[PDB]
Amino acid sequence: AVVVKKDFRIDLENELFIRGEVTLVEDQIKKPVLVISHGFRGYKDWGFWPYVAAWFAERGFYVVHFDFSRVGALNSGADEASVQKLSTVSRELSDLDAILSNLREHRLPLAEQAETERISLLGHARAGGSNIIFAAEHSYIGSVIAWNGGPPPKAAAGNPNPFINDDVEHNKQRFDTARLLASLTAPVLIIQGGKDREALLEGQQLLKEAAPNQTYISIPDADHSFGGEHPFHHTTPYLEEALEVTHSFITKHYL
Repeated sequence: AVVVKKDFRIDLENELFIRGEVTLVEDQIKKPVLVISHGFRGYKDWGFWPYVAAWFAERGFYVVHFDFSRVGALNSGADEASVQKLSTVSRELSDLDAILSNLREHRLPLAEQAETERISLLGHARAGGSNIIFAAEHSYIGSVIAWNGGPPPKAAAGNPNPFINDDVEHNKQRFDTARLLASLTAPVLIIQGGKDREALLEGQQLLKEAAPNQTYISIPDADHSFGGEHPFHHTTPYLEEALEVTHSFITKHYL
């Protein structure tokens, strides 16, 4: 019944780093892994993430959630250009490869309790898209769930961030989650709340039309955070729905 939380830090090139936590209920058996990715404006202690990590730990998962390295750079006093360059989708994918590599090499806390043959991803908002990319590109990711994201990462037209513009420009095919979802044979679930941006709803419709093989769940009255914005004093019906549906999807491998 006791949820334990273990901090870790992965040191990257230069002075970049990822701070994260392993969350689990200890016992004798190896537990399926859920790796969680926060959205563009998020961080591992934001909003619903502490609750969500503990929620999956109470249901028998070895949970990893973490600050993308742009977060650590910002908290370290990096200048605007530095944080901007670290804010690309390519950088998210690199950060994820570091997280997954440390996990799969059994370097994270309490590694003997992780079943790395059963790894799933959960990504929010823009990390919904990056997680689909990562899942499609790595055979060892067994399923992926996107919350209020999933459509291809966009540069708007010309973003305030020129590094994001160059990234999108040079990865048009690589980041095309419509193609990726259509050919990915592993189960993908996208959950979208109906009170989100109109452009995102249109993108989700296009994605569903491109990959009718995957699984799509609408929560019509839910907003971009399922109501779980900061600080998290209590859960909401929308977040509880998203969690139960996601849990059912991971464990059943289908709905």
